[PDB]
Amino acid sequence: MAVQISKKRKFVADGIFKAELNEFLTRELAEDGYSGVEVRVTPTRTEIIILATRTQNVLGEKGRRIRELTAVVQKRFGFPEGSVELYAEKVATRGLCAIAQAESLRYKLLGGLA
Amino acid sequence: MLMPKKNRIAIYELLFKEGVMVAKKDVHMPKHPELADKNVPNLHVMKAMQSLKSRGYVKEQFAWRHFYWYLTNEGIQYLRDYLHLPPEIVPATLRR
Amino acid sequence: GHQQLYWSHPRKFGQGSRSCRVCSNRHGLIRKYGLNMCRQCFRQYAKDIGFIKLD
Amino acid sequence: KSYTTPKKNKHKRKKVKLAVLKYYKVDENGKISRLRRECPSDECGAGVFMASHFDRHYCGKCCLTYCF
Amino acid sequence: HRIRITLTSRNVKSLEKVCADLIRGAKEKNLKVKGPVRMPTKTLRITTRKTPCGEGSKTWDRFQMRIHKRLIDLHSPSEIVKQITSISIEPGVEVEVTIA
RNA sequence: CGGAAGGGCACCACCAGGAGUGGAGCCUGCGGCUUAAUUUGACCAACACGGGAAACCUCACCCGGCCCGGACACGGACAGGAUUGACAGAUUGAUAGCUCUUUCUCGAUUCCGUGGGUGGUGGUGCAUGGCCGUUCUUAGUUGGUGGAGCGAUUUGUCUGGUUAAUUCCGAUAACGAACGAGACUCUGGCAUGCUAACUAGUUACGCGACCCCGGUCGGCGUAACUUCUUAGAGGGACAAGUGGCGUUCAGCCACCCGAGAUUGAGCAAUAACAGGUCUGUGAUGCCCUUAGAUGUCCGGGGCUGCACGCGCGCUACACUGACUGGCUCAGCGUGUGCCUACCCUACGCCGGCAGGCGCGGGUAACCCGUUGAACCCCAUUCGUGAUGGGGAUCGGGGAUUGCAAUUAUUCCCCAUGAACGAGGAAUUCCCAGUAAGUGCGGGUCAUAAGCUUGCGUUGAUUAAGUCCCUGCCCUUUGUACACA
Ligand SMILES: [Mg+2]
Ligand SMILES: [Mg+2]
Ligand SMILES: [Mg+2]
Ligand SMILES: [Mg+2]
Ligand SMILES: [Mg+2]
Ligand SMILES: [Mg+2]
Ligand SMILES: [Mg+2]
Ligand SMILES: [Mg+2]
Ligand SMILES: [Mg+2]
Ligand SMILES: [Mg+2]
Ligand SMILES: [Mg+2]
Ligand SMILES: [Mg+2]
Ligand SMILES: [Zn+2]
Ligand SMILES: [Zn+2]
Repeated sequence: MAVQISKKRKFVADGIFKAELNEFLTRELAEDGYSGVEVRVTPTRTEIIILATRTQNVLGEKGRRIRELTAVVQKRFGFPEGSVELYAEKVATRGLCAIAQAESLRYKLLGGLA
Repeated sequence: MLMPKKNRIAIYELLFKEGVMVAKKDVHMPKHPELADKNVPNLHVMKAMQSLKSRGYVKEQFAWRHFYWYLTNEGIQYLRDYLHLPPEIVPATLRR
Repeated sequence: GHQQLYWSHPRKFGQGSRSCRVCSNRHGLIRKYGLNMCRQCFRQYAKDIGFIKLD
Repeated sequence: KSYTTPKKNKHKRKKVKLAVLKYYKVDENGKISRLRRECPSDECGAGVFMASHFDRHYCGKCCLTYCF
Repeated sequence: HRIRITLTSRNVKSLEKVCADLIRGAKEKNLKVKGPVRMPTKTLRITTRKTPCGEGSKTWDRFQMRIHKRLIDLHSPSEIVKQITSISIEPGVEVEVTIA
């Protein structure tokens, strides 16, 4: 790449990428039990694993919403088309995830019980 | 918004050829990056899809400075009936 | 004309040009390492960026 | 909060009834005779009219001023 | 011929595992290799106020990021380089393969 | 909780001291005064704090003028127009078609009445979240089983000794435990043993230069190697050994051998406060404004205003000094940015200077750079004189940044040469590579450190104690408080 950006701001920019992406998927997938992301960033490929609880709900009917989430991520970050792929994976022992249980308790409280 | 017919058609055709559209929250953008040939400033983009949000056609979320919009199904049939399209052709988020 | 002076102040430098990338705030920005985020948001997202208080 | 000076009103722009008919003239034969002038510029070439003022001519789009 | 790969990372354990795995691959394919050379670590250090507002005892953080860069030299054709690099890479390590 | 008693602890307390501050000039913050406005929060735990070094922006304050960026729904006006723009001339500050006159448009986007919104650095931190500060980084906290009590509760959690420590020992109706402390993580030290290195080097070897075989060279190339450099895995110290003091316990003191016989920080919690932040937020309830706007833009001003008082600091009061040459040494770092427009600089010419013009290196152990930093060290000049100390104030000029420096952004040159002769009452911080002196990076940054956060260098006096003062903690006591 002839833009040739330095390593110091490179790792910082990757961190800001994961921060904005984490908060974006937090506001998107909170109904699904979103617990986090892990970006397996290959050269020429980029897998981006979402870890949540209701993977069918985060996937959608025929996978529509995960498609449009891939389109959103690619069009926002200016990625090459088809370079990134989102992947829904269910967390093991979802009770022991403090994030998913906090979101569950959040949706219970706005459900309205004591 | 006094938007041109051509700019509104540009907005609707990009929104219908890919089911999502994003925008940095900035009135003071000169010209929109994701559709940048027929002019359409980001002001026009934001307020057009605000009009699309307000009568329940598109869905909106916001992460740090960026609107993210997802076109719903009744928005699909509206935007097809506006753009005068056959019922076979769909956005890329629908077909495989 | 109005669109000839509506945003006609030069934002080529200074505090009003640059802003936080989370808040669009203009106060307490770290532009070091290309963060461009306000100090409260850096305190919020430091562990998500990678900055950790090892010491 | 109260003010002292009266407000500057908006420019209520004057509607013109059948403005297109004031460009041409009616003949009992089917021929076209144009009263006022025409703008020669690039994107507004052949039928785009100019403004007939009391002392000079003008067209808006390309800002063309014909002084007398 | 004289390939040179550069491995930047934020972690230490994963980066040592990656570079040791790569020299194990080069030893299995029986290549002359230069050892894993360690560049001096970069410590990105930001010192911010803990307080969102102004009042308090003037208390400061020390947020730091560490960047470790380990790099390797090998002597092989490009196909060998692609075959060894395309396998066995940890998700945090970023790779730069230079040729000259 | 006490305007009671008794124990304990702490350089945000004292003793011995060190450097100070308070006195002076200046910087900057706060109050006051003044003003169109000189916006605002805070008043140990406010006051060089809001990362708050504001010319513009920021910016919220004030004086004037544009824009809707008033979504959507309903009803009226109409392709025999809904209406956006619009250069002359007036006008305005402005080439804001903002208004006035005049007429061309633009191709249903809209405009007009009404619901309904939306935005806000507007109020409320005494409605709130999160975060943070404090009590306190003190040592405090809690069940299970077993005693006491009808019970709430209590013992455990202690009379003492010891420790940095509710840290242990030891008495003991308690015995086993958890959180805190400690352990842990990062860091400094030590390895001639391991791993490795043309982005680090050494030693040899061979040329090259110079001086009288040898000496020097960061002059040049390559054979070994990893001591120096870099950083991974290990190891390494635990009161281990000795001698005292002490139930011979916990531990303390001294000494050998030793890289070290207390390196420094981070994390830090049952609890509280109506401590701070609604001005960090698309975190936010409620209220308020919402088109003549508290929304937003643009222009100018203010945030600097000066009879006064206070706080953080810089410069100094000189001879241990200043000045001018000379010599010789670092470590942290950072460096061409998504929008975003602005990087560190070598080397060569011009000029006293600030600087200007050229080609080059650098996304960095690669180039600035072996970062030839100051103080310090060597040699002059001075001569106890407000003097060559001090450099405020003020005049004249010259450069850079920016759209723009005036209320002087900054820098440079010449001149002017003020108090200040070691600082009363009072008061701050600190014990080893510490204080103090000294410079250098980072943040803020177009310009930029009298600040803050880091780094090195030169490097001490005194102390290895105490409850006297000030704090807080524990026990006992008193209570008519328990929103305490
Ligand atoms: Mg600011
Ligand atoms: Mg103390
Ligand atoms: Mg005052
Ligand atoms: Mg501003
Ligand atoms: Mg404000
Ligand atoms: Mg607006
Ligand atoms: Mg919201
Ligand atoms: Mg505005
Ligand atoms: Mg004097
Ligand atoms: Mg002057
Ligand atoms: Mg005091
Ligand atoms: Mg009594
Ligand atoms: Zn922010
Ligand atoms: Zn024309």
